[PDB]
Amino acid sequence: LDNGLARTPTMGWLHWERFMCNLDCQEEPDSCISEKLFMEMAELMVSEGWKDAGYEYLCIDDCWMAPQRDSEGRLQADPQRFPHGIRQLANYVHSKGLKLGIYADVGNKTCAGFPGSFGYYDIDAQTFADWGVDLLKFDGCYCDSLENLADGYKHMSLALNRTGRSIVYSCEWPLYMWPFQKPNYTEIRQYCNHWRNFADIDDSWKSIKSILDWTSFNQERIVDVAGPGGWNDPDMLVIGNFGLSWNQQVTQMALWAIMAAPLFMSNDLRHISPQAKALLQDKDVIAINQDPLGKQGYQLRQGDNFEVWERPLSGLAWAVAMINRQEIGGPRSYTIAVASLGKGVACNPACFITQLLPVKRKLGFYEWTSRLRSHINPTGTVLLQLENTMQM
Amino acid sequence: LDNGLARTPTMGWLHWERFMCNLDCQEEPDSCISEKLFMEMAELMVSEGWKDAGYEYLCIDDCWMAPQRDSEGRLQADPQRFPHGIRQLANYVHSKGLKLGIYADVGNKTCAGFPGSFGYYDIDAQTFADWGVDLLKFDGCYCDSLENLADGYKHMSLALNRTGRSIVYSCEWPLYMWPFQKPNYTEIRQYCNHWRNFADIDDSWKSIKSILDWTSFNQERIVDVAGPGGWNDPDMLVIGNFGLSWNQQVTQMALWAIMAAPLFMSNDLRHISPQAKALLQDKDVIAINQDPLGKQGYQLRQGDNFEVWERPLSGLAWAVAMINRQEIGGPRSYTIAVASLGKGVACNPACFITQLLPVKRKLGFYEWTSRLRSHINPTGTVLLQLENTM
Ligand SMILES: *[C@@H]1O[C@H](CO)[C@@H](O[C@@H]2O[C@H](CO)[C@@H](O[C@@H]3O[C@H](CO)[C@@H](O)[C@H](O[C@H]4O[C@H](CO)[C@@H](O)[C@H](O)[C@@H]4O)[C@@H]3O)[C@H](O)[C@H]2NC(C)=O)[C@H](O)[C@H]1NC(C)=O
Ligand SMILES: *[C@@H]1O[C@H](CO)[C@@H](O[C@@H]2O[C@H](CO)[C@@H](O[C@@H]3O[C@H](CO)[C@@H](O)[C@H](O[C@H]4O[C@H](CO)[C@@H](O)[C@H](O)[C@@H]4O)[C@@H]3O)[C@H](O)[C@H]2NC(C)=O)[C@H](O)[C@H]1NC(C)=O
Ligand SMILES: *[C@@H]1O[C@H](CO)[C@@H](O[C@@H]2O[C@H](CO)[C@@H](O)[C@H](O)[C@H]2NC(C)=O)[C@H](O)[C@H]1NC(C)=O
Ligand SMILES: *[C@@H]1O[C@H](CO)[C@@H](O)[C@H](O)[C@H]1NC(C)=O
Ligand SMILES: *[C@@H]1O[C@H](CO)[C@@H](O)[C@H](O)[C@H]1NC(C)=O
Ligand SMILES: CN1[C@H](CO)[C@H](O)[C@H](O)[C@H]1CO
Ligand SMILES: CN1[C@H](CO)[C@H](O)[C@H](O)[C@H]1CO
Repeated sequence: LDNGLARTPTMGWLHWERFMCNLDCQEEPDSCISEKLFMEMAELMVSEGWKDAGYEYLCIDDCWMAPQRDSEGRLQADPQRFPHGIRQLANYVHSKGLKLGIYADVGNKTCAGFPGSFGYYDIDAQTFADWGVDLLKFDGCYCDSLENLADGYKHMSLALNRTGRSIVYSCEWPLYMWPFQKPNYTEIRQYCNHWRNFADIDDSWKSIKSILDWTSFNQERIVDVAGPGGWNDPDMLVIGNFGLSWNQQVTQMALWAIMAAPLFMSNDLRHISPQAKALLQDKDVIAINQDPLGKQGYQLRQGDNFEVWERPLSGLAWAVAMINRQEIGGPRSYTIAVASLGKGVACNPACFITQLLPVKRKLGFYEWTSRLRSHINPTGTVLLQLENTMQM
Repeated sequence: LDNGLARTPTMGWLHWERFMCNLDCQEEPDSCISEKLFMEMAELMVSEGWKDAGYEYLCIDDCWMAPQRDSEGRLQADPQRFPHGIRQLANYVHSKGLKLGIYADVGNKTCAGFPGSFGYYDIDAQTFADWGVDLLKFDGCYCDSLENLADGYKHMSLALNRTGRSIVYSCEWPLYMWPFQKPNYTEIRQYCNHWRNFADIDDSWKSIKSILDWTSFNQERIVDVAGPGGWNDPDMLVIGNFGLSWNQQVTQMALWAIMAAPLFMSNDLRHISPQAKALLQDKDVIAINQDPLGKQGYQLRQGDNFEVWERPLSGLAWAVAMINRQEIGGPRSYTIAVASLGKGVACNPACFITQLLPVKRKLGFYEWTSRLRSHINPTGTVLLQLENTM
């Protein structure tokens, strides 16, 4: 989408995976979807260094709406859980230096059953803009036809444009096309800043594996589509929650960097380990994800329960990720000729190699003919950065 | 098995899950299966508090053997990887106040292809006794009939007895029989100190779930046969390795205590986090596992992606575990009438309840009328101990 936005993948926080559609503020007040949750989350985004690291968008997902539109046919926030309204929330979020994301649905209802946007595309776009919304995630439930789906996504893109407000447009269009026909990603890219391709992540290594395997299986179809202004969205970061081991968290962070994924954390910033916070705030890995060239990486090799992925970076640099998919035993040795990496460009005539994950350590100069040897933990990833050089 | 051993579930360390059949001492000298690996583990078991916590059996799994028997037809350890031989390693381990476990196979080869014990059961038992072995894990590969399987497990049990040395006898008899015939656990218990029931564990939450689900599905057949001298073995503890989140590690420790499982760690004692060490050494949870009554716990309830398990303990106490199997969202609320716990006696007229996992915290007195409410992390477990006030 050519709106000047998302020139690097968008970074922020989105409530869905960790908080879902919890409406019971009486018995579960700390996890119900409420304006207080987002206000406190904004405070922590500032005070715990998230904003500084690049996480700028504080995003509301489904279940913020009142059950029905107001007298003027406009959407309203739930009166009990959002009594002060979205415009006041956005004012608060902006006063913290952050940006506010909201959610809506292309069809007659949101996936959780709340008012849908079909018939109100321009009204809803203008409403969000008046409120100060800076990002829209547009879901695909309750759409009567493929034609409705595509028309609605295009219409909402145009209607947001007409407001004159800069609004990141996050689409689930390709995901909801798969029951019927395969997506045309040139069109989607025309209308969307990023798009969900695959099933929702949950708090499990099984889910990470499913997402990565779908992505690498489909990579000839999606990798080259991505670039500044339009990204593939493999769904939220779930680091900091409950179901991933440390090595599985490292794998998610590394591979979302490789994939030029939007980085939307879905966790509870009020209750997050120092290890998870340091990984999510890792400056060198975020710099890979945010590389200005904006070319998505890919799976280079797979075999013997190993994977090698790589991503071309600005200035003849490359990121390389090695995944050990064997889920038994200990760290496994993996060796590769550096000439096989980065299309034989990364280390011609030499490269300086820095390991970034699981721990940061300089590995040194590797000439074009040399071999790189690593050990990778089960379900873990070694992430390396290669800097092309003439020196040594 | 009435040999006076395994009166509580055996506790120790077993190389297989973490170190497997790594024979490459040239390129991986610190991880290959060798005498040096077991000496290093023995030293740390003493110096890092594992033995004090109760972990006593340092166990060798498959791939210790030389490719062939010796001139006299006996098993021998690999001459390069075990240059001083098993008897000498057992001497060292005994000098640390520990016990040594070894591995053999009822069939013609071990699962990894080394010499099997079929046709050599008495020689092999006497060899192990002469070496000072304290425990035998007896695998089931390369056995061509259910009759040979059964007769081999019984024959080795008897041959061990006949040596006169006390040797814990760990069998895989049910696991290898189950595809073809339902095992008779009364008979198995007669011949074995503990027995593997289900597929090998690996370093994954998926494996833990599979083991728990098989155990609760089969619990009417296996729970009552367990007790002092004879335990169900749901396989190694893999806490401290790579594949489990903290809450999944908590779930494994809590449920292996509920199940009166043997506690064979398979990890790298040289490289283990302080938090994994503290969980594996948790005195209150080990005390539940090691409860002298030796009554195996069981699944009480399942529904809404929660499970409740409980275990009766000595002196009117009970342990209760609540598992959250929903793998999305946040800590999820579960409540249960305490009159539903411990068959209705745990908290009649009242009980004091202490949470042990994920953190220790006294919850207070609960009357017979009360309800217990808790939030359980996704894939995590809350483990409680209830003491009747009477
Ligand atoms: C509504 O839609 C219209 C188009 O459909 C959209 O305007 C388009 O997008 C951007 C607006 O920022 C324009 O692209 C810029 O064009 C100028 C003209 O030369 C360039 O100098 C700009 O380059 C800078 O920014 C780029 C990032 O966008 C960098 O890559 C670059 O290196 C420079 O730093 C940039 O290309 C584009 O020309 C228009 N197209 C039109 C007007 O036809 C508009 O923004 C949308 N409105 C809203 C509110 O979303
Ligand atoms: C070979 O097989 C035989 C037959 O199965 C086996 O003999 C059994 O040994 C056990 C333990 O040595 C005996 O059980 C003991 O019986 C005596 C009876 O005098 C009891 O005093 C023992 O009590 C122990 O536990 C008490 C609490 O329960 C404690 O006070 C104390 O710690 C006691 O040690 C215990 O119940 C069993 O009677 C015999 N059975 C027969 C038929 O002899 C033998 O051990 C096996 N040998 C080898 C080398 O495996
Ligand atoms: C399971 O095995 C046990 C022992 O092999 C059987 O129990 C024995 O049965 C005989 C005759 O019925 C008795 O004389 C023994 O005293 C029993 N031993 C014990 C320890 O109880 C049992 O019958 C077998 N069950 C099945 C279903 O085959
Ligand atoms: C996809 O859509 C774009 C824009 O409408 C169009 O130019 C392109 O030809 C389409 N691709 C196919 C295969 O139809
Ligand atoms: C071992 O091999 C012999 C020779 O083929 C065979 O007769 C015997 O049944 C085998 N034993 C087992 C337990 O498979
Ligand atoms: C079902 N919706 C949910 C809101 O109800 C989340 O936004 C999810 O990402 C989407 C499915 O893709
Ligand atoms: C295949 N063997 C392996 C040794 O080869 C491990 O002992 C495993 O526990 C058993 C199967 O249950």
